[PDB]
Amino acid sequence: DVNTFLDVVLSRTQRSRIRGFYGRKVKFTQDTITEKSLYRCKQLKRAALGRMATIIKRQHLSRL
Repeated sequence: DVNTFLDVVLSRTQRSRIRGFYGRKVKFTQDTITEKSLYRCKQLKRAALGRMATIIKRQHLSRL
């Protein structure tokens, strides 16, 4: 499912400089999903995840 794929993408992603890394990690998570201050950086990364989650929410060949 789409939610399962997003969870798999999140699992795949899990498997100054820190602020840039957090944005890169969010971008890397978004790239994998698309292909298929620390608190401020985490909030920006969470916002990217939230935007991806909204996009994520938005048989015949086998039986032939």
